[PDB]
Amino acid sequence: PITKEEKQKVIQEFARFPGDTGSTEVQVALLTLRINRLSEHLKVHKKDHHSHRGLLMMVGQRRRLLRYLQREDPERYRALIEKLGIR
Amino acid sequence: KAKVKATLGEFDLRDYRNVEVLKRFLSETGKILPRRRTGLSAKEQRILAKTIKRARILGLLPFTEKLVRK
Amino acid sequence: KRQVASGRAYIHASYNNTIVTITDPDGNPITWSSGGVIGYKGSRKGTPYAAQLAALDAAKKAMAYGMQSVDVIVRGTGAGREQAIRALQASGLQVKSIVDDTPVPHNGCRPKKKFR
Amino acid sequence: MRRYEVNIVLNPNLDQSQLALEKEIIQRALENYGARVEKVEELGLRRLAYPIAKDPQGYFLWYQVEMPEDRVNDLARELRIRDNVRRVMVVKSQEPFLANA
RNA sequence: GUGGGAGAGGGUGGUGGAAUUCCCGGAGUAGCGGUGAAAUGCGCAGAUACCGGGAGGAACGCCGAUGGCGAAGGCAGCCACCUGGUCCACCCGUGACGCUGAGGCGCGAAAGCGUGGGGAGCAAACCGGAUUAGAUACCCGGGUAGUCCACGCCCUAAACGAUGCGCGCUAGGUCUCUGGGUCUCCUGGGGGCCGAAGCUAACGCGUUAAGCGCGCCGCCUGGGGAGUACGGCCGCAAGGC
Ligand SMILES: [Mg+2]
Ligand SMILES: [Mg+2]
Ligand SMILES: [Mg+2]
Ligand SMILES: [Mg+2]
Ligand SMILES: [Mg+2]
Ligand SMILES: [Mg+2]
Ligand SMILES: [Mg+2]
Ligand SMILES: [Mg+2]
Ligand SMILES: [Mg+2]
Ligand SMILES: [Mg+2]
Ligand SMILES: [Mg+2]
Ligand SMILES: [Mg+2]
Ligand SMILES: [Mg+2]
Ligand SMILES: [Mg+2]
Ligand SMILES: [Mg+2]
Ligand SMILES: [Mg+2]
Ligand SMILES: [Mg+2]
Ligand SMILES: [Mg+2]
Ligand SMILES: [Mg+2]
Ligand SMILES: [Mg+2]
Ligand SMILES: [Mg+2]
Ligand SMILES: [Mg+2]
Ligand SMILES: [Mg+2]
Ligand SMILES: [Mg+2]
Ligand SMILES: [Mg+2]
Ligand SMILES: [Mg+2]
Ligand SMILES: [Mg+2]
Ligand SMILES: [Mg+2]
Ligand SMILES: [Mg+2]
Ligand SMILES: [Mg+2]
Ligand SMILES: [Mg+2]
Ligand SMILES: [Mg+2]
Ligand SMILES: [Mg+2]
Ligand SMILES: [Mg+2]
Ligand SMILES: [Mg+2]
Ligand SMILES: [Mg+2]
Repeated sequence: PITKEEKQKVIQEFARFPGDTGSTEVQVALLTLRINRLSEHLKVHKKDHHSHRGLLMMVGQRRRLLRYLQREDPERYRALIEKLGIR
Repeated sequence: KAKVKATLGEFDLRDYRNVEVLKRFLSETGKILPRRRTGLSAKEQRILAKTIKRARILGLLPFTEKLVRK
Repeated sequence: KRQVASGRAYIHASYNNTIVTITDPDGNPITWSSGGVIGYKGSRKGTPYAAQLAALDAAKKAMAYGMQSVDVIVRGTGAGREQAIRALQASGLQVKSIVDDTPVPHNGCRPKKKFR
Repeated sequence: MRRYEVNIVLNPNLDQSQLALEKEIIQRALENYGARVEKVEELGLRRLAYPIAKDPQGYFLWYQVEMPEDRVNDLARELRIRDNVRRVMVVKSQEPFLANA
């Protein structure tokens, strides 16, 4: 799945500053990572519906955080979206 | 009557290969003993059941037995 | 014409009948009896007295074959499931051991509407 | 690569040529699928609780290994294809939960 | 975020034993089965019972609980892989990013439909045997669809805690599941049972509120007519809204 190696790689990649863990950018990054993992898990296993509900909730949370970022600072929002390739 | 854990050492509940101690937790038949006679907690019993099934599939513990004197 | 001198005895008891099969130490049968082998025809076959008479008749046929030492296997439940073993004990056959080997599934097949 | 425990129960009546052959075939299967062998315990002749393949006994093997995950099932299949191997149970390694501590 | 944890949560593939049925063989006679009694039925072409071997399908005994998981439907052999939800400790990061939610979209037991597989046991319809004033039923013997799998529909239910979601406040006692702790105990988070205040028409509810408050959604306005008619939408149809 997602081990601490890949997780820490992404976190240190998307940190606003050294030591930051829960920035909106990092939250959306880890969210999108698990999103892509699940959506590739749902390319196969079309009959896995509960994991699909989990994917729905993850999409919802990522979209809420992106809406918040767009409301607060649009430029960092554009940077994040272009960096992750969403929307 | 004595419960199994009361007369036993500091043994591994996750070792499916030790038939000597896993045999203590089976009944006269191949049935797994309830918690009344094993003296185990819920978690301990839940682990013991899976280890017993593992040992059964490896031909170490009997799936079922025959009752005597009936 | 066999002179077996030792063997097993299987008691299959139900709520409609009880039957006894006397066999040799490696599984092949020698004689047998039931509530219908003896006079009883209907539900009378399921009574403990019919089980006693069936066990005794099978035991005497085993005597004709020359049976002395007998191991007992029991499968099923019904009236006279025990009376068969009591008569088999007092029949003149030295009972080696009694065993209940009633086959019970691990929840494999769906029963009839009567059994649910 | 995760840690696994491979239990192998095979025919007991083998002599030394056959037994060494089957064991080296298991070794080649472990090599071909990337199974680093951490330790090995060979119990051998043991009295089974129920007959397996018409035989009341069996020969036992236990390998603690570290190998990639997505190859474990294919390795298990290739280990099962052998005729003399009657039982294959690959188990993910775990810590010794104790009782009556 | 970090670090731990429990679990029939879901999907995929593999795999184990018990039992039923069937087939091969051995040995073995005269019945078995079934019921309140019986009869149909099966058996001399050798049944039932017993032993060994083989095939196939379906379901997972003991563990098992008054237990656990899930949003609900619902989810129990074992193994591996893929994956969801959740809880606790640390007090680390962001800094109101929240709650609810018409519509929409997705899920949705069983039965039912379509195409193709599969088929042991069970079994609507049906075929017989009984019972009875009659038996179109209950009881017995057979037996098809179906039950099972793949894919696509169907969107119903006592889909029940007959109790929408979220948050805060308001005695405790007792049993329990799972974490943490300086571990007669305390502290979280779930599952029950008594019971303060209070509520209720009463039964009863009572920190798992049916109490005290707030936000938002759904629904109700006498019974029959009737979940019927017409209209629309959806559906292959049954039919549903
Ligand atoms: Mg009868
Ligand atoms: Mg093999
Ligand atoms: Mg599960
Ligand atoms: Mg599963
Ligand atoms: Mg035959
Ligand atoms: Mg005939
Ligand atoms: Mg006839
Ligand atoms: Mg005929
Ligand atoms: Mg077939
Ligand atoms: Mg139970
Ligand atoms: Mg998980
Ligand atoms: Mg802080
Ligand atoms: Mg700050
Ligand atoms: Mg919501
Ligand atoms: Mg809606
Ligand atoms: Mg449905
Ligand atoms: Mg269905
Ligand atoms: Mg169909
Ligand atoms: Mg039937
Ligand atoms: Mg009639
Ligand atoms: Mg019928
Ligand atoms: Mg309300
Ligand atoms: Mg503790
Ligand atoms: Mg729950
Ligand atoms: Mg509590
Ligand atoms: Mg309580
Ligand atoms: Mg009062
Ligand atoms: Mg109460
Ligand atoms: Mg409340
Ligand atoms: Mg009220
Ligand atoms: Mg209405
Ligand atoms: Mg009116
Ligand atoms: Mg209707
Ligand atoms: Mg219409
Ligand atoms: Mg139309
Ligand atoms: Mg209707």
